[PDB]
This record gives sequence, structure tokens and C-alpha cells, in this order.
Amino acid sequence: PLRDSVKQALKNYFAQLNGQDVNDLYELVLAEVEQALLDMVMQYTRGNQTRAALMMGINRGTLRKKLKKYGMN
Amino acid sequence: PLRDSVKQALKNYFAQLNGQDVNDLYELVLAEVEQALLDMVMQYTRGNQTRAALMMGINRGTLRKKLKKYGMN
Repeated sequence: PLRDSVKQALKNYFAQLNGQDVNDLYELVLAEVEQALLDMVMQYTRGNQTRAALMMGINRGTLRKKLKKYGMN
Repeated sequence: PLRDSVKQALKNYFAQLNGQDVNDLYELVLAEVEQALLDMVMQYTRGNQTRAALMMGINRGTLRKKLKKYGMN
């Protein structure tokens, strides 16, 4: 289950903090997961953005903002 | 690397998609990830919501809205 995989990835990450602040953990995890998701849906859809946005349940405009945020368009 | 576990999880989910449509895939992945992250951060901060919001980079009420969504306060 994916949920157990992000818990383990986070256990190992907290094991590397030694008094090192982290003040961006939400965007850091979100950037990793959103890039993987956009990558996988665009590959399945062969780059069709309307199809990809319908499958994800987001606006095609939103899809393209995210594609550009991560430099994937 | 977490993003590979996300890709393997999506690769297996699309293999289950034989003619069935999907229309909420972003919500499915986010819900699964935000729950594992809110659980791991609250344990690390020993339940302190202000230290958890600062580590995450979000403000306290955003963090509270999300805890409620997943029944965690």
C-alpha cells in the first residue's frame, strides 16, 4: 500500500535530521508525488492533456499549471 | 526513492483499468499521501500542532482542516 511506503520514506528522512530544520516538508513531498503522477498519467494518455485532466479529476488549466511548475511543459 | 513507489503503484492501478474509467485519480493519491505524512509528522512532533505546521511549511489552520478531513482531530 502506497501509504506505508510514504511512511517508511518519511521515517528514513526524519532519521537524517540532526537539529536541521525542515520548514517545507509538505511541498517537498508533494513535489515528489505530483511529478511521478503527472509523468505516469501523461505516459498513459500519450500526452493528451484533456484525457489526463479528466482521469485526474482536475481542470485542464490546472494540469497545465502543474506541468509548467515542474518544467514538464 | 519515493517517486518510484508512486510510479509502481500507478502502473499496477492502470493494469487494473480494463475498460473502467477513472475520474478522481489526483484525489486518490493525495488522500493516501497526506494521511501518511500527517500521521508521521504528528508522531515526530509528539502531537504538537504548531511545530508540525512549521515543519510542513503550512499554517496551523490548514493543518487542522486536513487532520479533520482524515479524522485525526
